[PDB]
Amino acid sequence: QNLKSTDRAVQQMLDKAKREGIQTVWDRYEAMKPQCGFGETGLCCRHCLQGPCRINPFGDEPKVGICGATAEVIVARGLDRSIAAGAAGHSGHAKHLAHTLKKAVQGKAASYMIKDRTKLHSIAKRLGIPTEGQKDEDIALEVAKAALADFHEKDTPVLWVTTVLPPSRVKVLSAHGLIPAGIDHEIAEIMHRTSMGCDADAQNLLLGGLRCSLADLAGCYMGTDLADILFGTPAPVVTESNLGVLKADAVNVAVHGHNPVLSDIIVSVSKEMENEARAAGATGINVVGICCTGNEVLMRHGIPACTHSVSQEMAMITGALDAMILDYQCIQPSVATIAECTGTTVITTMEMSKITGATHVNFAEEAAVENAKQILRLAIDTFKRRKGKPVEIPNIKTKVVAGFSTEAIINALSKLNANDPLKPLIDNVVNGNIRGVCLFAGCNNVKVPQDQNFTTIARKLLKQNVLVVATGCGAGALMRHGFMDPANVDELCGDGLKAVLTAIGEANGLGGPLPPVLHMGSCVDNSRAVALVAALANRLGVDLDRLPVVASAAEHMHEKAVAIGTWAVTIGLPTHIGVLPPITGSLPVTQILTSSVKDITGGYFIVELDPETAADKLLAAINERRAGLGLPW
Amino acid sequence: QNLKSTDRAVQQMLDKAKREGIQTVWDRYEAMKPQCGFGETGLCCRHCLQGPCRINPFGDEPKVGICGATAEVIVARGLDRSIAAGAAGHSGHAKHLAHTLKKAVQGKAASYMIKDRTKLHSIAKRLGIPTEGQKDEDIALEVAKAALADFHEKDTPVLWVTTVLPPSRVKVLSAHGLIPAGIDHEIAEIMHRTSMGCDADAQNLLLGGLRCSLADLAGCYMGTDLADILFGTPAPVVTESNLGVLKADAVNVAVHGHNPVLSDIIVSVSKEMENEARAAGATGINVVGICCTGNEVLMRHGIPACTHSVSQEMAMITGALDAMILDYQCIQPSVATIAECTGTTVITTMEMSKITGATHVNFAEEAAVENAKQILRLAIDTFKRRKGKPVEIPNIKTKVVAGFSTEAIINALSKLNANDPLKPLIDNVVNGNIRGVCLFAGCNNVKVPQDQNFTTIARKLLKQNVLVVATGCGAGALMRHGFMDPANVDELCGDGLKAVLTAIGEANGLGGPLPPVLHMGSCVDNSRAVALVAALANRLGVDLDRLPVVASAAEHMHEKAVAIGTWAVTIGLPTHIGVLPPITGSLPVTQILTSSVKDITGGYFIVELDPETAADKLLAAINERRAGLGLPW
Ligand code: SF4
Ligand code: SF4
Ligand code: FES
Ligand code: FES
Repeated sequence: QNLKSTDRAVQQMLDKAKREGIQTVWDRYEAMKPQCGFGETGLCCRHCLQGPCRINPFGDEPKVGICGATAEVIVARGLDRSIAAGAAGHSGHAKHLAHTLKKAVQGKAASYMIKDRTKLHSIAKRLGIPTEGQKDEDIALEVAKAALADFHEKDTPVLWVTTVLPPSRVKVLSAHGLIPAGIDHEIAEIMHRTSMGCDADAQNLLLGGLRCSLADLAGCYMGTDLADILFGTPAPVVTESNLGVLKADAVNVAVHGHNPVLSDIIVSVSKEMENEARAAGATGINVVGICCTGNEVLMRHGIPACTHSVSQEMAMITGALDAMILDYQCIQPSVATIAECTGTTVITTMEMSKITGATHVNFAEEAAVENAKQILRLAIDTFKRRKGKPVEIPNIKTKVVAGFSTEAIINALSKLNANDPLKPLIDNVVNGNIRGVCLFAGCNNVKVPQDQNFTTIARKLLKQNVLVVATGCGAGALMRHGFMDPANVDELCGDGLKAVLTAIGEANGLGGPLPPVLHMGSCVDNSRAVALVAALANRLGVDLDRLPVVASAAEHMHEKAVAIGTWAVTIGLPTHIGVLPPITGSLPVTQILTSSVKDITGGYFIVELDPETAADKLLAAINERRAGLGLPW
Repeated sequence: QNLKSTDRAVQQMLDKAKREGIQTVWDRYEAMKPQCGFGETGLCCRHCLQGPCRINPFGDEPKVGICGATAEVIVARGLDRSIAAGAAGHSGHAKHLAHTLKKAVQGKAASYMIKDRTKLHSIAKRLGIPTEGQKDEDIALEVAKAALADFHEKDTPVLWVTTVLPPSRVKVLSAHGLIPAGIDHEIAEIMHRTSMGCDADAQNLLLGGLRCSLADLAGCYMGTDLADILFGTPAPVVTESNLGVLKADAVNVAVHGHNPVLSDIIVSVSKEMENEARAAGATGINVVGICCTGNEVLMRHGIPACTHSVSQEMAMITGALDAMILDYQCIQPSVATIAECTGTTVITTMEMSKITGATHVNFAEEAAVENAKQILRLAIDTFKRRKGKPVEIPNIKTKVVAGFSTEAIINALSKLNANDPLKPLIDNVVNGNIRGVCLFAGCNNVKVPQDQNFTTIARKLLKQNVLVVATGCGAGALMRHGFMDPANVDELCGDGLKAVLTAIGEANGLGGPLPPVLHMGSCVDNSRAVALVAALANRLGVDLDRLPVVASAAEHMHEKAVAIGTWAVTIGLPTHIGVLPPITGSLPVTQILTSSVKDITGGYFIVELDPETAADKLLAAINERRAGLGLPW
């Protein structure tokens, strides 16, 4: 089972699923082999009903699509649609939060409110919305209206791009025509330009893709901004992760998906219903997190993380998961089928994300508390049904220190330098105590033994004094393997990095260091890493493509992650990807994405499937940046 | 060559291409065989990097996608993305026209103007925009702003749906939650809901698809509305079609693509440059049309149609095509490669639609006349280069009477009944002289011998007194085979239909009948057929799903055509499709689309690859409607 996952709790549940005959994502992967090589290489097109068209990577016919689409056109068009689909997910998330904020401050959903007034005001100032002599409710109404206006063409470009990146970066992007005009506008233009008989130039296609990836960045940043206003900016918290956070004697309720608009309500309502759960025979309601909704409530509330991504079915296999509350994105639909064997009540809540065989509860922000009670009562019924069953919860968990929003990181640094909080970090970059910064982002992928790339690359970077931050299921992988426990700083971190984590931690009263890896939140919270890197760029007076900062989507799967990797490249970062996207069928497209895009944005993709080699390549990229700043390395 | 195309001029050029070694769309199709069955059946998914996933239609594993996506989920998700991509094309077209109208009435593009003031005012009244005591330029500014507002969420739903369909139809759709909230909003929501780990219920997925198809209908209707304002509502015109409209001794310039914003300028500027062309040794500039841009200028100006769709390369093979002026959609990118052998200058003009190896001319509405002159001068240079070459223009063409906008049809009918123009048509439906109405729409497809389905079905319907209207390449197919020549009414039409076409034609002073088939314009002008059918519904006081009206996308290929067929079903029409979309891999999805959608919208797909059988099925559908109205059949 260790070829399937490096997580020992997941291995234990894979053994249980096997002897009980429950098919898993790994079984379904095995049943798919060998996978189609045309699709793997990107040389397949189904964009019209003359298709499907394919192109042999090498040899004889077919060499070209029926309409004349070349290999480079077909590869670029498919990649562009992946970017647009990812942008559509992150921006649908953000749009939903914008409507929730609008409802809240218009008196239509009393369960929701302005919880972070400081964040609201700083966002308004960044957008140029006036605060002086304005009610908060009117400032917030203005912010929500500005968020919704960024989805369509207007007199300004997308402000959640142009106001969040350094001005020099905005100028470089504008010179290449890469600034998005509207989030949904760009998504639609990609789908238009990639349809049959439209754009057929690989460079032109990919430039459109870079612009659409910035529409995705805008959605990520909008989502983080609005969620912080509504639910609070994260601050450092201590919790636990992995399957051992389930409790056989409680009602175990997983919040799963990405948008925390209801799951944040579940967290607060679940506390209210403790006595109702105790009457059922439970100690209470044990809310646990899966995937990014789990990351959201871990970040703000210290809700323990149960599992992530590829291993999500395993939480059900314990037999102790009484409910799984779903919104959308990265939910394996298999969970609706597995629930028939495990007893779990799977509940969908979003109109546009239903799963056949799961129970649907129409959630409305206007009725959020009532909805949460109905949902939790289904969970309590399920707990009662399994009175007197044995469960197998692996006795495996890690300690997780998290909550490192960019505001929290700046506050932590401010204890070393009150009026110049970024300077102690730059100081230690300059003197070599911090070699650089690497963001781990993205998913797990059944093709990669779970967490193997994240942990293997992270161990090598930390030994070389790289400051490592993480989001999404990259944060999930690192947290489940102890990388967010400060007790492991001695084992994991080089001396220079240990010195810095220790100095910051001790100045924040901890008597101990910051954790080896800083958890900066969910997938949309990749925008937080942008905010930190942009602040560093502005303080140093250079663009992002001169900073010793890299990203690694070490095990990515989702179209969302393809979008994130593309905007990481677009804003100027060397961006490692540890699974092949469908690009190997076109050498010209691969060369643009790995080499010549350097001349446009300064970032570039680093394709490397071997994690040890990837770490060497990421260090090389960091050190080349150091050399370009005239620093030793 | 008759297995490839039923058009004799195309056959002649296929022989020329063969002996000169020029590869055609039919050659590239042959080189694709056998095509992938997973893609043909819809049982393939590449929506994440754990893919590609496939499902065996029958037999053993794989039976399910790696994430657990079932066959019905995978089929529905792929179909939904096809609909969204089509909506993105039609609405990008309409958006471009909305910005052009806005520029024109704000003094920024003097080449453009309000040419149809009556249409502008009637649109404003339909939208509830006040006209009394308003300048035209302000009414138009308001109309363009309303058009742009329909692309995003606002206080109203998409008005180019709710104000163009009968109120009873809007109520039925609203009850099922099918009214679009914003055009690009729906496109993005489809791409979100279909991404990995999101919507996984086939019925839910397809309901989203129906709503997105209405976003496409809105784009079509907006495009027709704005083009009529800017360039004039079509009225009956006489011209010619097929390759013989090229002239060896003129500068032959093809306008090709869909959006006529520049091609309408080409038409007027080309006249201005006659003397400049004569100095080159040409008789003048011979502008000809390909695909829907060709249909636009045929409809408004009587520009002869050269060819359509699948056979577009053949116009180049003549050796006489001096320039091909492209905007976007349905342009085979092969044309850029063929031009190296045929001498044609291929010119792209739209930023998001470039083709490698073609010359690009940045077109701006602000500089449209200057751009047109640069483009036509490249064409005149090309004509000079082929002085003293032999060309092979097939001496084959048909007479085409066209220009049947809905306003023109109502005006023609008004000569029989001034205050009640629709009543003479309904009268003849009731008494059986007109059995019903069939709209032919959509593309040609290399899988179907060119025009064979359109002509075979049309001949049978016309003999059975069906009133036949056509758009796009369905109009192209019928016009190239003589179906728009009134001289063929005796041969083609049943006695009842002949009587009606004759009575209308004679009352409009013609001394002869209307043509056997009424050409209602381009693909977006399918909205004109909706306007006519909606007017008939309102005059009869019934919904569209009670009218004896059907549609046939007899040879369709483009994602745009999939969207059109889906909204034809959604507004209540029996809708024949003559090529299989990728749905046969899911019986539940096929049953929804061919049977149970009747219970939601009253329309339904009729899948029939055999054209003789399709005509029998379309007649059966028409006659069932007649019976439901208590009419003889
Ligand atoms: S768009 Fe071109 S390459 Fe794609 S399926 Fe259609 S004919 Fe084939
Ligand atoms: S979304 Fe599911 S079915 Fe599609 S490629 Fe990914 S794992 Fe396979
Ligand atoms: S041929 Fe397998 S992905 Fe299309
Ligand atoms: S397996 Fe051929 S279309 Fe994917």
